[PDB]
Amino acid sequence: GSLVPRGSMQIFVKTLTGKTITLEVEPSDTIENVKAKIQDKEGIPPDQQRLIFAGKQLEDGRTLSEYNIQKESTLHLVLRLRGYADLREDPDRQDHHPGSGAQ
Repeated sequence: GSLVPRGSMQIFVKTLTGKTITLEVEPSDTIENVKAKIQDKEGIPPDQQRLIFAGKQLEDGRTLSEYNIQKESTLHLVLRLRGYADLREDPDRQDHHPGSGAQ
């Protein structure tokens, strides 16, 4: 199916190699949507990919806006296990879409 055009802001995330990677996630989207973009950056599974906020890990159910994660929020990715036993390849990627809704 297609994707509906909704709000989307840019955030700052830090890696284990002291490298900051730029990511984009909707204000209503959840952590599940965030890692989705990370797959293109490093390409790691959810069991190994975990988001941290204010020292507290993040999980699904809630949205970025609920985690006080703004366009200037600092995210951290911590890995516990190892995977890299999968692949990822599909068109219609790397495309910027418009926004909508109120705040």
